[PDB]
Amino acid sequence: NPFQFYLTRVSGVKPKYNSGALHIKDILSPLFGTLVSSAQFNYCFDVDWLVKQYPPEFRKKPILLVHGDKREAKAHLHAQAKPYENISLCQAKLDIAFGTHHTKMMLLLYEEGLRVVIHTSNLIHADWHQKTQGIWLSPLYPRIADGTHKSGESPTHFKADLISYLMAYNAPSLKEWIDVIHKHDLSETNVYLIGSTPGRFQGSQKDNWGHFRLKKLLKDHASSMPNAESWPVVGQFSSVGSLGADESKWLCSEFKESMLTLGKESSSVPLYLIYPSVENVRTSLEGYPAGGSLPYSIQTAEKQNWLHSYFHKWSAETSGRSNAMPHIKTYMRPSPDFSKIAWFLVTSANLSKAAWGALEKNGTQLMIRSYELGVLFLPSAFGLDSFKVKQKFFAPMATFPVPYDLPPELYGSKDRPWIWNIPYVKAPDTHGNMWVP
Ligand SMILES: O=C(O)c1cnc2ccccc2c1O
Repeated sequence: NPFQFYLTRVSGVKPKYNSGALHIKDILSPLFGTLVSSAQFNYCFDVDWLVKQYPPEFRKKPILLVHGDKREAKAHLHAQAKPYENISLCQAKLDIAFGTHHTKMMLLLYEEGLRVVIHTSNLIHADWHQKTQGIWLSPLYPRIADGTHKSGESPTHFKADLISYLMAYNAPSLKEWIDVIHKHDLSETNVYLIGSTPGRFQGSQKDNWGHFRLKKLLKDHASSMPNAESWPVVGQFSSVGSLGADESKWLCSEFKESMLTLGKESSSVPLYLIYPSVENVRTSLEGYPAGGSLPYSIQTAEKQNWLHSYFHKWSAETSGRSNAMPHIKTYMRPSPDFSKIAWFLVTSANLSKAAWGALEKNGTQLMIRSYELGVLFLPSAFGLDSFKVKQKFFAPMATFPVPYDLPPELYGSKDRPWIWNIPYVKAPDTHGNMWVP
């Protein structure tokens, strides 16, 4: 297949639903390359667990942990890594209030070349055990011969765009990784990078990040079709930020507007949001503890009950993962009958202004609080007008593997969105327990 989009292995489904999946031990295996060093960008780390996922022969190679922790959290992470002399840390600057470093990425430097992995899992046991998570695997990028002058650039501009993302950190340990990338040929890359970095962007920088970056790519590299207003937008996420008192404040004004862009020309488009219900979480493989990774607070939720009429249940029979709660985040544009899609995005970005950006200063400035990263699949980058949706995720190799069921199913009248900081004591979970925060 040309897409190299994978799900993580799930303990407890039948072998047929893990055949095409990847565990972290598979990604770091010597079959993927002879490791010289690596960088792990993430949010949450269990360093003891992480080192055990590298092959024994590679466990002393240098590792850089890129994180956003401060003060006592930062002290804790340093204490976790100190036992391992080969581990260095890079604290991503977070100069805007309430920002987070959410990007999940591996840079893997080999004897044989370089690989980039952009994914959705934290580096802790539970994120790779029974959740639905997404992975994009780059090709093996060869080194450019010393003395040769070539760009090593792809038609999607991936090499320059990844360097730009890393340069935004202004960090010495990542300048070294920038120099590594400069030395490699990334021309085979067929995805576009979509990142978020913290800051306030105007003018020439407005289109660099967040939902304006998505808008720009859709304007430049996708085509509008007749009856485009009938092609829905689907967003699928594991948490929700404060979006405002009604849909006109951000969700349907600037976010949806970016997401419905197609082509260069100048809304009734249906918007489906997929987010686990309480019943989804209760009957999941993990039980209520899955809700520890779906951090929608009651304080936020009670100010935006209007939003929940957009919510659709998690259902993933296509990949055997209806009971594996989602920590993947995806956004896509299906056709009215859900048989095709105009594009697909897998990312760390949840449904929040912090991640995607919010316009300020009379519409002239895009303010982002967080680091996020994802990759965008556009048919034009594969010589196509659209992607056909693969009917079974693990079953004409140009069909795109959507990991959950279409069409999405609306919440029933008795369903409620999972809200993590209130109790659920009406019915027990798959392990026999209630939820008492
Ligand atoms: O992976 C992330 O981006 C993330 C960030 N904050 C989180 C906060 C609470 C529970 C899970 C979280 C999470 O899974």
